[PDB]
Amino acid sequence: DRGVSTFSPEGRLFQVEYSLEAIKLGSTAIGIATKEGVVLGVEKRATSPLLESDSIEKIVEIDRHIGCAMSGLTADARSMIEHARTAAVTHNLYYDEDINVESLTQSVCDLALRFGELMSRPFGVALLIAGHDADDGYQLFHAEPSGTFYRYNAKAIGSGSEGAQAELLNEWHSSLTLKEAELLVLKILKQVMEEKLDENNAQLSCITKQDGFKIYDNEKTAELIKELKEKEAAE
Amino acid sequence: SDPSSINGGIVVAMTGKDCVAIACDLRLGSQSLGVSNKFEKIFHYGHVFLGITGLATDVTTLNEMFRYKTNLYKLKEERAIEPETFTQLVSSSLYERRFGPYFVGPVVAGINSKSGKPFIAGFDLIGCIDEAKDFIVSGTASDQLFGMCESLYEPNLEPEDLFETISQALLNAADRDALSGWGAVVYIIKKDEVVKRYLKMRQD
Amino acid sequence: TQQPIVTGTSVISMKYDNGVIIAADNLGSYGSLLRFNGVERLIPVGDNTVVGISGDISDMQHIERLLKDLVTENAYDNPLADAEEALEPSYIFEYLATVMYQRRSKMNPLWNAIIVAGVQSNGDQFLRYVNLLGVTYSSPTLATGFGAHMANPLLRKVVDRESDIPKTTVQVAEEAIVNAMRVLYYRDARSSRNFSLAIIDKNTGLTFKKNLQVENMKWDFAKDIKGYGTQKI
Amino acid sequence: GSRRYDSRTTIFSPEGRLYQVEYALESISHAGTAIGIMASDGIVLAAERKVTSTLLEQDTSTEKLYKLNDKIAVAVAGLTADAEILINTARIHAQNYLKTYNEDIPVEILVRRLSDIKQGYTQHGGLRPFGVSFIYAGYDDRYGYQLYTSNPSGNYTGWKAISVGANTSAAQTLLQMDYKDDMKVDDAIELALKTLSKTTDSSALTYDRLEFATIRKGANDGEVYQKIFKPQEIKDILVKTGIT
Amino acid sequence: NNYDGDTVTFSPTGRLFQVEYALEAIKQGSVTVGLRSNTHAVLVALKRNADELSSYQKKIIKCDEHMGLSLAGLAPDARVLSNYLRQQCNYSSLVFNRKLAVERAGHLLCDKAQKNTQSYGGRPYGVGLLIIGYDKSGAHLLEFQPSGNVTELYGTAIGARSQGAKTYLERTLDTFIKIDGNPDELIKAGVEAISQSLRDESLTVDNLSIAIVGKDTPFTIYDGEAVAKYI
Amino acid sequence: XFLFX
Amino acid sequence: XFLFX
Amino acid sequence: MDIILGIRVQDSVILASSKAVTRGISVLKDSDDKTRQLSPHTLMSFAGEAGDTVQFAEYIQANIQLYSIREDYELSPQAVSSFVRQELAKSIRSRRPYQVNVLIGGYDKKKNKPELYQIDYLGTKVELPYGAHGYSGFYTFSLLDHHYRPDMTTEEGLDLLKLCVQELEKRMPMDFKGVIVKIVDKDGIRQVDDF
Amino acid sequence: GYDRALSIFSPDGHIFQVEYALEAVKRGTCAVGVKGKNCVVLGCERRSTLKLQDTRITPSKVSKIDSHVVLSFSGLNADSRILIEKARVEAQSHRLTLEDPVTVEYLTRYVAGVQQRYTQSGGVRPFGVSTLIAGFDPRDDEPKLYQTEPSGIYSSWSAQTIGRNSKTVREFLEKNYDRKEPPATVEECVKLTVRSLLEVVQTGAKNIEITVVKPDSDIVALSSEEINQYVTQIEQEKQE
Amino acid sequence: QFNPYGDNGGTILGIAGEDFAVLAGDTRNITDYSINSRYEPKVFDCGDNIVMSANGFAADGDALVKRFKNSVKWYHFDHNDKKLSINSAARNIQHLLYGKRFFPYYVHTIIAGLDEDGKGAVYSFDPVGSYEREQCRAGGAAASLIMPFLDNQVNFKNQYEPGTNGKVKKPLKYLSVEEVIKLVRDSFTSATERHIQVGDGLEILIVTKDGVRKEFYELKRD
Amino acid sequence: TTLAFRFQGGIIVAVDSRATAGNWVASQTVKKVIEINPFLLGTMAGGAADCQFWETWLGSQCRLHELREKERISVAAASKILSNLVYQYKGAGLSMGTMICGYTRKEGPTIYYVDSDGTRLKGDIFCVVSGQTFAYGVLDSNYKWDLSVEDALYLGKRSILAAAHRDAYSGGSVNLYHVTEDGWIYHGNHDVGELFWKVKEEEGSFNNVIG
Repeated sequence: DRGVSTFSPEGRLFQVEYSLEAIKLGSTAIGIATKEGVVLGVEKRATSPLLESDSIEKIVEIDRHIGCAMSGLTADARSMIEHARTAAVTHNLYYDEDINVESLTQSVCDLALRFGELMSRPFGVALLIAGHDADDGYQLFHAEPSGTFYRYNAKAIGSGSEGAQAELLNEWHSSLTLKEAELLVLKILKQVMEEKLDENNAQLSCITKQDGFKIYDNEKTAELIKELKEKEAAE
Repeated sequence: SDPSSINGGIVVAMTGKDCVAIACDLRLGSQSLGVSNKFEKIFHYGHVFLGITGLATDVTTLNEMFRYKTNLYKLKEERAIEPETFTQLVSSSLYERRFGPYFVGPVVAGINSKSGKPFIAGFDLIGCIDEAKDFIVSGTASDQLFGMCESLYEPNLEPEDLFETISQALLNAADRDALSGWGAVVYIIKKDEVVKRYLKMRQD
Repeated sequence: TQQPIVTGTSVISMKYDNGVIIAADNLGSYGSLLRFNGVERLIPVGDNTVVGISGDISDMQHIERLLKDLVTENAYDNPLADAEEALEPSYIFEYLATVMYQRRSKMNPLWNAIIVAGVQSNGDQFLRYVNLLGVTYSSPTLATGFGAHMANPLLRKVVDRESDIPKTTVQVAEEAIVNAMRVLYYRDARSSRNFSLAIIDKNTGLTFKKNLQVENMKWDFAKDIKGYGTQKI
Repeated sequence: GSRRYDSRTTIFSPEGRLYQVEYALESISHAGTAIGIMASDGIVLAAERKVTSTLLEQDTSTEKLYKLNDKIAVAVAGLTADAEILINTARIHAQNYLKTYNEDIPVEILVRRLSDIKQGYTQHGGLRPFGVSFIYAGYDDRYGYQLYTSNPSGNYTGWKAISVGANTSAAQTLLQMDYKDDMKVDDAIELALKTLSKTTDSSALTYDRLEFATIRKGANDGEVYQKIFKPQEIKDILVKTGIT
Repeated sequence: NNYDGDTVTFSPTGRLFQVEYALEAIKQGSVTVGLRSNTHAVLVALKRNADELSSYQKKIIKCDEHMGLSLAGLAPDARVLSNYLRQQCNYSSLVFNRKLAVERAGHLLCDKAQKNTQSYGGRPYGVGLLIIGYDKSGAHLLEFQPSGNVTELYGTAIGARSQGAKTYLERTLDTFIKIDGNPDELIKAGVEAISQSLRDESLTVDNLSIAIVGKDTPFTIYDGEAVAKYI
Repeated sequence: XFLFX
Repeated sequence: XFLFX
Repeated sequence: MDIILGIRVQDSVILASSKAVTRGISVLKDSDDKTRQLSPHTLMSFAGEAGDTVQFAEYIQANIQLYSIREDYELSPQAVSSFVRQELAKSIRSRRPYQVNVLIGGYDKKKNKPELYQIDYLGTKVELPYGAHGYSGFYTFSLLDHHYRPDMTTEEGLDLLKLCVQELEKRMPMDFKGVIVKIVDKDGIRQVDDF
Repeated sequence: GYDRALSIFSPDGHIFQVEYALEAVKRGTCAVGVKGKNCVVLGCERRSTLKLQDTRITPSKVSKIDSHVVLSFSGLNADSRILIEKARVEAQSHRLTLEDPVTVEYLTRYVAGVQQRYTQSGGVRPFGVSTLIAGFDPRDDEPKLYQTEPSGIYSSWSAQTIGRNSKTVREFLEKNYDRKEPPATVEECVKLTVRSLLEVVQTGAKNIEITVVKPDSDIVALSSEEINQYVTQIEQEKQE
Repeated sequence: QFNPYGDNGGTILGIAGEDFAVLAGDTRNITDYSINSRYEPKVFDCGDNIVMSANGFAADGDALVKRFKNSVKWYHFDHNDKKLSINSAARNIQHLLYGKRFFPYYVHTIIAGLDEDGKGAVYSFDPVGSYEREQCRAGGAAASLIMPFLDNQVNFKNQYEPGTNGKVKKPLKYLSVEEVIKLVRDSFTSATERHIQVGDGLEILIVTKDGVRKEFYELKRD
Repeated sequence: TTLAFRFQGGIIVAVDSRATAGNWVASQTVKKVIEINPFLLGTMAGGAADCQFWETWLGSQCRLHELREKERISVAAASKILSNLVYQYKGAGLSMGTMICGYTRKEGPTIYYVDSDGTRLKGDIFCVVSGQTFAYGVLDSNYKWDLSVEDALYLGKRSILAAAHRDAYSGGSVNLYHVTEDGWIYHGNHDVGELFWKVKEEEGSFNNVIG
């Protein structure tokens, strides 16, 4: 056939570029960073109404100060999350402190290109890693299967990404409140989602210095959806 | 401390006219304490009889091991293993544990099914073969058994005579050993019949 | 873990104003037997370093080969091998110190005490000690075995502190070393009269002296000593 | 490098089939027919040797029926050499179980292990599967008399009567017609031979072209006997049932 | 064509296409400049953002107090090779109490890259590196290609539109080599060099990345308002 | 054990 | 060494 | 030292095990249960070196429970005892042998017979009407040799065991803080509270 | 060792070996899972192409992992045994270290983890198996039903079906299963499961297997006659 | 047989002030009754305002200090040049020491610096990595001579307010750097008199927000 | 001296603070209680390093359990992680005598004694005095189930004082903890020097002294 670690004539790794296509088919995930915290939102996208949606876990805790949202082949993410949690705890054991969000992201991205003929193929999933540390405050990172990561003020991944990113381009400013950011994630999710957005097919989460990483209750998210509908009807 | 005298026990084998006899005591102990009087030390794989003295865990382990090996032999060869061949298998098996040996004193007895020739053999724990014409002894009262056998034994004894000789050899040797006795079994082996007798003996 | 078989005794050394001196006798002992009388225990590395070795001679010959191999390896793809990227005394020492501590930590030591004497690029005097345990230390005067007990006291009367090094000439320093070697010949039952001495000067470079002998010895007073107390004849 | 020459023996087709397993089954369909019939009082194993010669020593020959222990036998359909590799593995597992638990291995446990080995060759290692289908005839004191089959996929199933190898479609139809639950060994012997006699690609069914075996409680009292029929004994049962 | 499937295959004209494809990844990478005098050695790197919400990908990595590089191509490959240099610099310090020579650092990178071009299953490195350092023979600048070829230069540039900066340095050679004991003026010459590789975009405060090492100057990276002085 | 000329 | 209630 | 006794009566097996865990001159507990349920009709009592005892018993328990789930069948006490013996017989020639002595009491549903097995840390196995491990074994053997009968009822078995414990308390120098008694019959495994 | 990458990405971002593994599941006999208020029922299809079968000894389609958790599957039978063995070992391993039996979610997460590992490990093909894992958590009365597939994704289902003609029986369950009021009793839950299979099976004879799991390790497999009574009652109500 | 351990003697002393910390050690290196060096530094600047000393077997002490110095370097590389806090350093050193649990480093480790609140900190380790934060700690041969003095003179132990007759303890107070240096000098002067392995010289490293500075005082050479 | 006992109000945990190297008093200020998590405490006796290192490591393993299972780890599970770890090192010379004390909804108030020998025991009361471990208090007379929390704190405090006085290798200060539903609470450090004289005067005990 051909090598798994082969370069294309354009100087790109075939298998990495192909995995990026798998991520485009994934359900939407959005992150927005503010001075009051970082918000993480996902489309659950249940395949059938008999599927108990609350069992769909696409937002995941890594440590008290680091959350994570995923998009693509979500099964591939389990070992990446496992490694991230081990890295976060192991660093706390060795240094009696919280691990920097950038260091944790860098650790996850070191797995990415460990494939050849190590694992048989790249990961088919992208991660939004949100957290806080004392040095660089509130941070949002995009971890790809290429092993590259970018820091973002705001970022969307999955099927509705390029539509969502164009919306985040206009809406984001440096003075955004946490409440404003929550509504903004819900607004853009509702725009790119196939089915109508409710508290059962979408999930919110945030990371604040005080309370750490929290996945929002369906009752809490429902109230923010109702608050959104009213403020859009207000003009 | 000495593995070969923790549990105690004895085996003796003898040849006669167109027959062999193998006999053992029934004691198993933790040194001074007697635990069981049903611990038979003679096993048979087809028409080949194996007696084992020494550490009881190894007696049981080797019985299970030789049953395993003789079963596979029979399936592949499509015939029962003979005494001469089994003797070589015991020796092979013991010497492969040369630097971590089974603490046992094995004794093989049986009649070659084709030639009809009576056969006995003894081994040390690392699998050296003693192939005597007359008799083989093993266990904590080996000195006593050597004494009894060397005086009592004469060649070409009839099956029913050989029985009395081997029985008196075991019984009187066991009564001069603290770690032997608590009953005894005697196998009289002819070409195509085998009689097994339990002996009355003092239980102290 | 082993025992030393063929062994070398004291290596002694000190700093002076412009460089360092090091010395060692030419004996390889086999217990109480003075077996080898032609053994060189000062091994020069380039023109700026001398390594003095006491203890097991088989282990010394191994270390000799490591240093020979170190010079070869340094030259590989190195246009400045005989200039700015030449082996420094400090580089040679740290390598040996690394090996000595690694070997002790595998419970298979190189059964030696080593003194690296030399002058650095900037003209600074280098003198540091390492032994089979990987223990290291520097001092204006250094000595192994019996040297530590008998040589150091004599050398420390010349250079007691750092401030005494500029005030110490090469003539005074060599005189002290040569006297110390005589004292060791008087009093060490594993020493020989024949020794080698090496001077590493920042101006005049490396001077290596072979087939030196202990001379100007005092024995005449022996004739006047009779018995162990009461004997008069 | 070496990737160029790799057949990739352990991949799915677009239809979700294992190429090598399917092709191995095609191989087995050309092998001599083997039949197992389970009765109330025993089991029959009948099997057809493939186009023999007059100069083949039959009395010392074995290609179809093999002994695994005193309680379990197998009929082979496929590569004889591949079968013997698996048979020796099964014989060892049986003795391992006996050594560990001091009890004869239950039939299913032995069957499952051999089937699990075959499965492995389809999921990892990049080696070709074993081109072998087994009929297991066995007795234990849990389920009594048992018939199983395993194929190169590593799938195994239990049977009252089954065929493997050539003309199984035809053989299975004839067995499904004449088999009843209250059937006895003597009747099952007659059914097995009558089935082979009709499905055979040969002109006539003779003693020199058959291997035959029974597992009977027809052993003096409460025990089980394996009988691998001799050439003269196969000739006698062919006259008795009235095929020659 | 038929001979680009893997790195173990020569073409009929004796070319290694997988290595040439790896070399292509560098040309796609953002521009970085390297230049030195006798006293100091400077790296200047144009950092590339994904979009306006995104950060500007870091280009310069510190390897020791006296050595570091700038990258163009696969960043993860630069991380693997820079980690290897950090270890080799570190081994030299611990074992020999010796700062690793820049020339020997080049030789080690070359030999590590080579092994990935002659063995089946592996792939070439997809990144080019500009290594600067100050050692016992003064200031040094190296250019690394993942073919294994390492070259010592007065100045150079790698990445997209690098030819513009490389031509400027080739003219300025006689001027910038003489900039001794003046770090600011050497950086100015580096910023003026990378400027010849810009189109549409210009040097902003979060766009520009500068690093310097010299006689009495440890390897330090300047980002943010620390480079506003040079815009 | 052992047998031992 | 070491410390040891 | 630890008391573990076993008596096989007509229709059941009774296991008495000391409740004291002592290390040197310290009493660590007075309510310890030195037993594991291997299967619904098989019980194992264990005495020996600290840690090894529980670790071995729980390891055996897990393996027998795995066999039960996989085959939807209960291994016979003879089969369980053979498995346990073989695990101990492996361990003696291992780097660090398990120093555990066990009694296996089981009811074989196929044969409708109770079975008692005594296995020492070497893998020495015997089937006995009555068994014991340690210092207690010698006194209890002599007493049980006199009194024991094969056709004894469960109640008769408990009275003889009660006599053994009483006499052991008087005669033994160490305080084993009483015993826990468990009965294994066709109905399963139950603990006798009154003792 | 054989290292070849069999599961790789294609230009359209698909892993064909994982997708072809799903095709193996599609071929497999139908399996259905329905959870009531205080029970879960696992229904399974037995293709009647195989008669002269010995139903005593033939491997059953529903496997106990522990005393409180069961696993049914659609796809390659041989592949299913390897997942069942690993799950049974992990169940005893959890009891040994945590001193507590596995939750249904934990056992599912483990099996799903194994399936995923076989999609990015060298020299191995994915499992041609989808599983329905059902049971009750220790000291819990809330019913649990999970599904896994070759990719390694898992999720919780009010009711679900897998295997051949699963599209049809899922259609049935989607209109016939009310979330606000699930099957209150065992009878109601078994009936709805048998009904769902009768959409696909053919004959209601020896072609339907039913296993009822209740809280506190209460698992029983219904017999031919017991199921035949459900089949009789369903069609007599249908004649109207 | 070959003994992999030795004793190089010497004594180290760590005192923590309110906004400063000191780590002091004698400069004498000995083997048996022989003096190896009169000036071999035992207290080191490790970067990030951390001073470290591993006292006991010199070879193990040198190796541990190297590994920690290396550990600080890789902290900067892997964590975007983050300053290593004294608590983080202390935890890292525990893992270094416990690594060789079954072939211990025969050293007494003390580290000094400022905590994250800018207050003076001293950490003390045993050979196998048991560590604890303290106001005062003396390590090495003369630890038994110095520690009781420090208990009395730094923590004001067994000292009561005159006229109370033991009813009210002397009030605890933060000592100035000038007062702390006097106690360090007096401790080492006293230890030198009565311990054969202590003398030659005293090197003190003082840690403040401004950085690490070094003071040296001569001790008796007998 | 470490003491952990169970009562109606929850678990009382009392330890001393002295570390010794032979007859040398190394420290009087040692934290012999480790706060694994807000609901889990670990006492420490034996090798200081062995206890500190492995009980800190236990806190990491307990944290990973919560992240993976999204539930608080049970005391039984946490105790067995430590007991299974030390058993791997058995015979290597680890010296460890610890009590893992916590409350969970599943189990209620639970104390598990974990030994370097691989012994793991569940009990209502555990005591480590000198080198001996007991399933009884140092006094044990005062121990009644229905006991006031502030009364129970005193018994624990008093029990450490009793041992601290008689035992040469026990002393420094008493550290007190109260474990309940919704976490443990620190009840301060009490210097034995000041405590002894106060307790003597108030209780009228230690008459054999004089002061």
